Amino acid sequence: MVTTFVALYDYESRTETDLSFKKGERLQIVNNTEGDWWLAHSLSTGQTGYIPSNYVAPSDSIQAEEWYFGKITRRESERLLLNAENPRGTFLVRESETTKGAYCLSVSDFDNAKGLNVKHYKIRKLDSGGFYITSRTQFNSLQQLVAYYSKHADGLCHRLTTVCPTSKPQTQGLAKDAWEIPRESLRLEVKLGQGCFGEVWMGTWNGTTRVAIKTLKPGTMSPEAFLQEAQVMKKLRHEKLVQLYAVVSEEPIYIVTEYMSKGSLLDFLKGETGKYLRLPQLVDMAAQIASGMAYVERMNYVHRDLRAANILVGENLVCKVADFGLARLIEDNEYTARQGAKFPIKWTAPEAALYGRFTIKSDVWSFGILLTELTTKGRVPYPGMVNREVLDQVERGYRMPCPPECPESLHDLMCQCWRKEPEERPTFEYLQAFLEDYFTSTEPQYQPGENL
Ligand SMILES: CN1CCN(Cc2ccc(C(=O)Nc3cccc(Nc4nccc(-c5cccnc5)n4)c3)cc2)CC1
Repeated sequence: MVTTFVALYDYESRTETDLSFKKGERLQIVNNTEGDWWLAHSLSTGQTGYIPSNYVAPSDSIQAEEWYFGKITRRESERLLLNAENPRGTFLVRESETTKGAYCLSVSDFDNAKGLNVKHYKIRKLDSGGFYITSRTQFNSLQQLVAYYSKHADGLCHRLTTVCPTSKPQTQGLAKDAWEIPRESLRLEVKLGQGCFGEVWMGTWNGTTRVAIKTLKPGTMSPEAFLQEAQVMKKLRHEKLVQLYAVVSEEPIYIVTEYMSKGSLLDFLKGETGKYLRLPQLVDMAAQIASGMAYVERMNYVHRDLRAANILVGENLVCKVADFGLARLIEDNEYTARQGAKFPIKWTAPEAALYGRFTIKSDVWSFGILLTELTTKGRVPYPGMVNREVLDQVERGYRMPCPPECPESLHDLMCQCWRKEPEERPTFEYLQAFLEDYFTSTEPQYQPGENL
């Protein structure tokens, strides 16, 4: 059907105007003139958006079939079919190397004594239009031949089970949306920092707006992985979260956000202003962070990297949640976490660190640890304890004690955040209200000392 295409691979949406689809999905594309990105409309979901043109095939063509591998050699088909995880009966169809115009069905098999091997069955074509492996069983299409042998082996080594898996190709360039800006609209002014994955600058946007510009060093993480952070920030908008302004999706990749003039909360606490802060100021900062996290909570997201180093500060003790580089929408299943997500370990709840169960409740644990950073003015959690020993201690019941000059009621709040069972930890909704009302509802007799 001309203008109908079939997806060869899965594609996940990563902008506001691209289209998610699954392999085998049928899509209308009425202008396939060119570019590497085509406007498509799904005949399954009725959704419209842009798709990578190398991920689809015309619906008429044999190339639309997932099991059709075209012109590959006998030996290359074997290499693909002998993948360690393929079930017995994994298969593909390809051109025959030995008979012009014929095809070949190649199938993974298993010898109980000798192990994995591949069998090949030549598919010949008649003048009548038929296809066959054996003369007695003919079909009008490769599709019907495959369908039949997926029901019964009928002479083959095994019934056809699984279509041979293969590598998904990269898209040609990244999908872009209305957050994209021309790089000429930016001037880099002051370099704020740098690390293994790039740099952060203070700059100006459109000649008028002060911004922070996070840059990706090429050859480190993928542009897609880097921009996951911007994808999250397009959806999460709140006064106590750092705001996304724009992206530049060609190398070097930029993420452009609002600029927070005082830098990280950790450095702010350790610096000269920390000496002049007392409990009311620190609790107010905690409440602001809790308000941001209560929004993240309501929106069904998880941050996964909450700590004072990832809060940013402005004038007048304004605090905002930042660094959404690990943040995720919560899904009702498990996933294999990256080895790096659990670090730094002193902020990570045991069930997140041990089993990869990162939830809003593991963010609550991290918030409790953040409360210790506030009340000690930036001391490292678990002082005297090396990173390698922390998990075992916490698992066995060890909790940090009440910091000097910290009211017992605030340490009791920290301890609730560190409950062994995640469900027994408070919500950020509760934490925000508690901290906002602290000096009227909880400590109405408070008087400052020299530190808190
Ligand atoms: C161990 N690790 C090694 C690599 N290193 C890189 C680094 C170091 C310092 C800063 C900093 O002081 N930033 C700073 C200073 C003054 C103001 C701001 N303001 C600001 N405003 C908005 C966004 C951002 C920002 C910061 C970091 C990442 N992305 C956005 N920063 C930032 C930023 C990045 C971090 C530590």
